[PDB]
Amino acid sequence: HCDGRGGLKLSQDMDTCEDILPCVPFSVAKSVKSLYLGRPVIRLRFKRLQPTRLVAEFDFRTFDPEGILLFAGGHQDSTWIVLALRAGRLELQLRYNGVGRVTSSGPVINHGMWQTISVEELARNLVIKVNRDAVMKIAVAGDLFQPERGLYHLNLTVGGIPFHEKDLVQPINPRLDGCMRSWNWLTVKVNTRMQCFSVTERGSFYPGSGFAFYSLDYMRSTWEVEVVAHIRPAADTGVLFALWAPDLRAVPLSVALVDYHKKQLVVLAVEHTALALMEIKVCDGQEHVVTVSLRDGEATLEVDGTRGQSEVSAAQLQERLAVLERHLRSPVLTFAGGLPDVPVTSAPVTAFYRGCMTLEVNRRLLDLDEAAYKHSDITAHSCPPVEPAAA
Ligand SMILES: [Ca+2]
Repeated sequence: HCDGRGGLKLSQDMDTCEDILPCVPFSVAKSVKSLYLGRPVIRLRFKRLQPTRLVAEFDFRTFDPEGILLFAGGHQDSTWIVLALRAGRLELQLRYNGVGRVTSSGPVINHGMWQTISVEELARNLVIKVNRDAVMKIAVAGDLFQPERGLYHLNLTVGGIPFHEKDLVQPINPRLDGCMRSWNWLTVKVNTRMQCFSVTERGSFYPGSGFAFYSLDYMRSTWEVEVVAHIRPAADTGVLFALWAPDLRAVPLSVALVDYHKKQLVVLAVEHTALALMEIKVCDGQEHVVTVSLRDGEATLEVDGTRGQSEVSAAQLQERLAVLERHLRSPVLTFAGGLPDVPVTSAPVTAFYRGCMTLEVNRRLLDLDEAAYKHSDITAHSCPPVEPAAA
């Protein structure tokens, strides 16, 4: 037993522990002149003498279906607008003198391609454009700028709002894994961490240093566990999915990549017992579909449609599943990409996963922005591409 959580794995004749190194490199290219909205990322204030109307333009890119791009206006009880995304479509929320309205049009925006977005306040209406084409026009009577002393002021936040989401016209989860560039108001501060991947692909990226967890119920067979994971690994060892029983320091169920049977494998387990193993080309840079389904008297593991062989007898399989039932009988936590500090004998693998991954549990796609907790370095709705060879 080595410490996977520590970046070590058993090597060769099981005489020593070795470092878990990446077998597939992912591009690290960052876009210097860009802003990552993940993790308000920026608050601006425009003290303007002489009446004036709001005008703003910027480039935007994302695969994320929901979130807030920006806010503009004054006090939560005054007049303001919020540009957001819901179900992948642009949404404009407005509040003029306390009165709130909300509209959204057919422009699907979360396609991952850069696009120019513009917002302009005309004495008559508010106009929103996508690539020069007007997509929203709402009649309004009021002003976004507000008189203070002898000047006109206006606050603008990027990537979030100055108040709580519960005070919006329509509630929304603000977290937005998206990128901005070429800002033109009427913020270039070099901090690598604030820059976005130069190129993006679909999925969630796990650098291999943390996890995310949820509180999901698997009761009602009287119970059921179904998982579908689309993965593009960077390393041959790591936890993909797992359940944790806190008061027992146990890991009732886990699905992970393991390089020893020495073979590149995916393992399905209940606590320390491997129920099934299935081969997989974990280092060829390709995407693979791993699926698992368990119910009373049944457990199945598949990799790209092919079922793996059972590692236990029919009798002991029923014994293991019986114990699983007892566990699911009490509240457990669901982990993605890693585990908390648990006994090394608790499960076959405890190392953190490294690579791109999408998870669907009990037929429901998991959105990392909805997790009770998500380690800050995990990108919820984007993954860098595998790095191309020189040629
Ligand atoms: Ca989101």
